[PDB]
Amino acid sequence: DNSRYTHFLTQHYDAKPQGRDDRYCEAIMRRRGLTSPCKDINTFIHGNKRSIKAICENKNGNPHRENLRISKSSFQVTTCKLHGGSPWPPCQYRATAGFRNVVVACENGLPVHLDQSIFRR
Repeated sequence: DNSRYTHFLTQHYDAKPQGRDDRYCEAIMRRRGLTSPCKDINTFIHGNKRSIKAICENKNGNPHRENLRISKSSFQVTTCKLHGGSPWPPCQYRATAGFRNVVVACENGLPVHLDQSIFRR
């Protein structure tokens, strides 16, 4: 029904990651099917699904710019940035762990888009 929310979880949610190093990013980017062609930058949010959904309402979200929402709470995140010249696999990634609020778009109370711009660096 809300398959864009499914896509969001697939691309942008990893509940309990462990060690969030380069080899983490390389494995998860492959497993979530984000490596043909290699996604240039991708952030996974960690922790509770409830907290993420809550960004779609006043509970854990504020309106942001045009059509976006921004979280009140800070999340543990890991950003996977592609390195090398090639857009095609194998896809080597550098991992950047973080802890901050996130920017999403919501539809019908569910996140369907992560704004990756805030993780570029």
